[PDB]
Amino acid sequence: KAPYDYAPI
Amino acid sequence: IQKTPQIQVYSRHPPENGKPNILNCYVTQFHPPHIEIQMLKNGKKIPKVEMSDMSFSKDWSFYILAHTEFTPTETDTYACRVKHDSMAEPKTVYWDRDM
Amino acid sequence: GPHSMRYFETAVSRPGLEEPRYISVGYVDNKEFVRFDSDAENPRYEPRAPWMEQEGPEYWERETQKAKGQEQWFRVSLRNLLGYYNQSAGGSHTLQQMSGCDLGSDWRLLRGYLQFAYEGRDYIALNEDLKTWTAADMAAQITRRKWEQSGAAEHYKAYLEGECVEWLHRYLKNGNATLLRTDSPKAHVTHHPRSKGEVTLRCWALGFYPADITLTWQLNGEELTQDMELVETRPAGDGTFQKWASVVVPLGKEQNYTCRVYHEGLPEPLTLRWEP
Repeated sequence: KAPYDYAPI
Repeated sequence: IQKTPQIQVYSRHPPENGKPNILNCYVTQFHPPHIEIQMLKNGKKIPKVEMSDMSFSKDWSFYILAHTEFTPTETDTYACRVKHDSMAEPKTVYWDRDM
Repeated sequence: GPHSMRYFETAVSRPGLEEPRYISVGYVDNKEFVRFDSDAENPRYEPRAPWMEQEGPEYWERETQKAKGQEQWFRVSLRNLLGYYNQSAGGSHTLQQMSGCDLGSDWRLLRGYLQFAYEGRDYIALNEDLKTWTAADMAAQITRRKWEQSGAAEHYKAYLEGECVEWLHRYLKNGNATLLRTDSPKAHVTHHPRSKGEVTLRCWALGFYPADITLTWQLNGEELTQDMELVETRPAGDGTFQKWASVVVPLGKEQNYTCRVYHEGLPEPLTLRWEP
């Protein structure tokens, strides 16, 4: 499963 | 900043003159990932050259594998020519059947 | 057998290119096994090993959706990074991410990785504890705070301890024949006369997987960091690897020289010397 990111950088 | 490409040129199977084979140009340790790779027979661009896809190593540096079918002869020279921003001029490294 | 999974994501902006190109590559035990690329005519995650065509289209739709979200996340992040670094427009830029998990041979979690890099340089990374962040650069501190503030670490921590592990187990079963073993290397020594009275003994090692390997020349028992020659390990292009090590040798006085070869698929290391 690809991860999914929280807030942008 | 630009990291500058390391290059190896070599054959898949050990070479015998007249025996068909694959010739690899392994290009590594470069950044940014935009790079141009030609393979040359007797100074002339080999036309249909396989290019493995964009990939990067655990140190963030990019690496590509270029390969093509070739039949080594006694007398033909084979080379790989790499263009990348890290270097002003293209870099050519000649195939050495021994190393 | 210890195991791992990784996802290596990249987004590249180029000076006049309209939108960044996003590319994600999944690895199970270092072998590429899925891939997404926004430049493709129809952008989707495609399988990349045989054993993954075992997966029902709902899987590919979910993943492909994640990708499209990731693509947008990289877009926004790239845009902010320009600002953080006071870079103007009309340059080339790169943002990269590695994410994944390592398992012991007991199949338990060992380490989670979550790391980012900007322009090829370390930008921010989740520490081994999966709670705190490391970020060297002054510009990166902005990010460290935003993410400390917002519990980003708990989110990534959950993925790294749950989904990363659960799904890696699943993938491991589904190609339990494809990966279970490792290709041992075949070795031999070649002879190349050069200067007057001196020869090159070049110990080859071929057709091995995975790539980690060590080659050592001994003068009867004494190793040499004294001007032994090698090359970076390189792929044959058939899914196996090659390396060689060579050294300068007196012509005739050449059976005193033993190449040793160490690799994981080996029962024990190989000892070889020149056989004319």
